[PDB]
Amino acid sequence: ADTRIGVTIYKYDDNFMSVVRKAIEQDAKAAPDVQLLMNDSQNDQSKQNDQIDVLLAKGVKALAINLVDPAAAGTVIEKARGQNVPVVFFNKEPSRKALDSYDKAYYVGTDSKESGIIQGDLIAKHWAANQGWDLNKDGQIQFVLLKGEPGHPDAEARTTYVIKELNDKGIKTEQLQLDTAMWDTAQAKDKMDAWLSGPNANKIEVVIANNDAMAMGAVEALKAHNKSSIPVFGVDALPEALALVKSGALAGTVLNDANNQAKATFDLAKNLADGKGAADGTNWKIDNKVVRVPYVGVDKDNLAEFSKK
Ligand SMILES: OC[C@H]1O[C@@H](O)[C@H](O)[C@@H](O)[C@@H]1O
Ligand SMILES: [Ca+2]
Repeated sequence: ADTRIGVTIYKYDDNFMSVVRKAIEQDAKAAPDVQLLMNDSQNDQSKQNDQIDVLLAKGVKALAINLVDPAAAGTVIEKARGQNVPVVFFNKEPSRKALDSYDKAYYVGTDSKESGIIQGDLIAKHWAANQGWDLNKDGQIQFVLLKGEPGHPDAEARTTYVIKELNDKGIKTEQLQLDTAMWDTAQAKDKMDAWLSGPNANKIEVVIANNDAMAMGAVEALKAHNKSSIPVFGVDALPEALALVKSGALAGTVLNDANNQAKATFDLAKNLADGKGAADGTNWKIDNKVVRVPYVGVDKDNLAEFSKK
């Protein structure tokens, strides 16, 4: 009969998680026996903590949790432990030690560093093809970087590896500005705006963003200052972003596969809810209770395979 699965999204207006949320709900439409209890945590772990308590009180058979704070996985795990309910963490990765503390805790996401490395290769590729981008002709990339949430695995890996990758490829970089915009378009637009209104405004050659939402706020700020000739790189390949790649407003992005992360999250939760063993009847490859879905770089050269088809 009706299996109840509780789901928490850290914040429903996060652009990426909005795609993932809708894919989980679509996926559930095809499981007649499952009932999903979806909750918006409104970007507050305290709110999310209360929500989990309510779900557990309502008898859910499994939890699929998108943590507000990755550091709170131990807290959620003790709550789930109390009812011996399985928990599938997704998109914000908990510590390995957290994961190991409970037999029924699983994680569905990505190899974060890989997105950093792919983005670094895309920049390296476009920089080599656009020697016009080296505004001060010093052979170095004068960049600014819009960071996601500090402490978020994706934000820390993307920030470290985009630069390491460029440097490894023999391209010297000079960090002009680095600040977090917490994955949000409006905050990124305000940060970029301040940067274009200060002393290095003219030294900036490339804008690197940890995600497409932040990259879109940078694009708007560049447009506002008639600096649309400065390239912007993001991560996610949101449909809104693909349009900017087509336009030339975005130089490149990286597909964060929401459809397969949604499907893996739903399959595992359902299987666990059913007392079945996480990958039963699926082709998902679990490696020490983790499922990682690959990233794919996207630019004008391969757009036609991501874009509208
Ligand atoms: O946790 C939410 C964040 O996840 C990252 O994987 C996504 O690339 C960001 O767009 C999103 O804001
Ligand atoms: Ca330069």
